[PDB]
Amino acid sequence: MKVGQDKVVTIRYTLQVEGEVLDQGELSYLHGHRNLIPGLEEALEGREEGEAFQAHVPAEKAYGPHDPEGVQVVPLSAFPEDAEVVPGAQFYAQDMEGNPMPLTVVAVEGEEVTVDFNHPLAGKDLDFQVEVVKVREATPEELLHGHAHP
Amino acid sequence: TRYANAKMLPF
Amino acid sequence: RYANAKMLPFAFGA
Ligand SMILES: [Cl-]
Repeated sequence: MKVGQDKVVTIRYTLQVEGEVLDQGELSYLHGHRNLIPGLEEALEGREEGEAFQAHVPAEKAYGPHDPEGVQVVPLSAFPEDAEVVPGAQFYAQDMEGNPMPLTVVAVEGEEVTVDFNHPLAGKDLDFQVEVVKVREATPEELLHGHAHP
Repeated sequence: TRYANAKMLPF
Repeated sequence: RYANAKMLPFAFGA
C-alpha cells in the first residue's frame, strides 16, 4: 500500500537543521489534509510501505519564513503572577476571532517583555531521514475529524 | 502583529 | 499569517 490521499501513514524521522540534528521521533498522520508540512508530504506521496529516504525541505515549504512583524512587546502585566517569564518559555494569547495565538518569550527587560509569534523553525530549512513504517486506509471517523487518532 | 487585552496562559 | 504553524512534525500550539 502506497502513501496517498486519505491514508493514515506512520513514519519515524530524524530532523537536521544545518548540520545539527534537532529531533527524532515517530508520528502517524492523515495524508492529504494539511496535517504535515507540505514539503514532507510531497516527498512521501507514492512511497511504498518499507521505503526509506532522505528529504530536504526549504523553509518556505515547511513553517515558512520568519516574519519580522511577528516579534512584539507587551507589559509584564499580561503575564501570570505564578508564571516564570524567562527566555524560552511558551505561552498563548488571544486573537480577535477568540482563537489562541501561541508565542515564545524572547527577552524580558524590566517592565517590557518581548515575545515571538513565529514558528520556532521559521526561516530554517530542514533535512530529514524518514522511514515509512505503515500506511493504512483511514477510518471513517478519522475522515470526519480530519486527523489520525493517535 | 495582532494582540488582545487578554493575558497569556501557561504551557 | 502563520498557516503552517500547527502542522506536524513539530507543531506550534495544541
Ligand atoms: Cl493527522
